[PDB]
Amino acid sequence: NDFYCWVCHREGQVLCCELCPRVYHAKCLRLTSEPEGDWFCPECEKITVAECIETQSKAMTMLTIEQLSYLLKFAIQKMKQPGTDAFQKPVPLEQHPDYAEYIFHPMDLCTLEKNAKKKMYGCTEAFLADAKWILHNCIIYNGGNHKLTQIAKVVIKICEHEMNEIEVCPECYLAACQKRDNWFCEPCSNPHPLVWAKLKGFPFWPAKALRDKDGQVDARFFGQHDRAWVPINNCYLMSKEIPFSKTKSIFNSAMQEMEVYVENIRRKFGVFNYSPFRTPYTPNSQYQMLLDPTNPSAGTAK
Amino acid sequence: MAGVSFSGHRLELLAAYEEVIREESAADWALYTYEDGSDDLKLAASGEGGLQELSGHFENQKVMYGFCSVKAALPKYVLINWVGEDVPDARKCACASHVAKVAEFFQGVDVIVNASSVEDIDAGAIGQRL
Ligand SMILES: [Zn+2]
Ligand SMILES: [Zn+2]
Ligand SMILES: [Zn+2]
Repeated sequence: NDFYCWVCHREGQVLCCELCPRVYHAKCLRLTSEPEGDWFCPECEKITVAECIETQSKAMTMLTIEQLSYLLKFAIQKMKQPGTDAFQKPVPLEQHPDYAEYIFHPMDLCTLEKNAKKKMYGCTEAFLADAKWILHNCIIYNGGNHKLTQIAKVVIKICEHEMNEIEVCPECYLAACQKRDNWFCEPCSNPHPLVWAKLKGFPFWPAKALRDKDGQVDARFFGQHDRAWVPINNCYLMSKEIPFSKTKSIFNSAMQEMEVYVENIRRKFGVFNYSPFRTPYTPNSQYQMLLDPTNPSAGTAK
Repeated sequence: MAGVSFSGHRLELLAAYEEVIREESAADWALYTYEDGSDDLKLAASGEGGLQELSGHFENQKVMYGFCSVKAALPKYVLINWVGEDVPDARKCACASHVAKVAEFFQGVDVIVNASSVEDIDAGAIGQRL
């Protein structure tokens, strides 16, 4: 087991996880009572939940461990930004002979890579938790205000970001990693409804509704291809007439790209139903995939 | 971290870029940078005079992105990935992961050129690259 706390990276009396090497201060878990018997730490428990078939994420249901490993390889590549040389290969004892005296569990991006390849991450949380060893160990051996520690903070933040992308949509993620011909125009297996998204001070814009949380929808914009939250309450299902009216040229480009997407959805699933003017987007909307918009009881495309 | 953001100021960013793409508009460069203490991109400046003029607006304390149109036939598009010599290494590292997303935002980038002094911005060398 590790001697330094997983949260504050300092020593002192700690609780020792029974599955993994990590250790925690009670104060740092904000414990309110003492654990009774064998103790599993928050990282182990999070992973246990995320990898249980009855409670896995929507991204994990649709991925096998091998597919997810491929996505993880892409994420490792995004973590090796220029400037990250100190973390790409295990620290040599020739450069730091005392290293093993402080770091109970070494970790580097190359090891992350090989482990991902050996298909030993069952979920994105497993992966980010393993990645954080790099930062933890950096803080222990170089100190929290070190320059290298600043870099390790960047790579753990890129890691968080990519894990989140994979979890929002694996298929989106893979298509954006490969960047094939018109990659943005490929429908996903559960196709995101197309909407007019609206940001302050910007016209209505064609977008993929990727998800809803607390009155917002996470729109991935045609043309520009970034993602941003927009209020549910001024969001409308894609239509032939625009909700209002600017910056014409790039808009026409985005429209063309959306129309290619519509054609692809029609070939993949057989339908795409445009909405009447200013039809408010609802969460988990299905109108666009209805076999007969007149008659919802017929169901949607499989 | 969400990373580079194009939400706040979106209209200004795309208005400058659209000016650069338009053949009729005189402007052939736009210059973007981050807002202080934030990952949201903002328009810093824009104008005519191509690479020669644009190299005059780069700041040594900032990460900036230069989108310049370069022409006798159809124009090609250069994105200058500027990192000032006085930008901290950690922020160079974080911003490095934004470049691709910026190129994706300003559709049609033909070449990306990394730069930290004006001397990295040679109109000839860039031209031969295209
Ligand atoms: Zn602690
Ligand atoms: Zn554990
Ligand atoms: Zn998707």
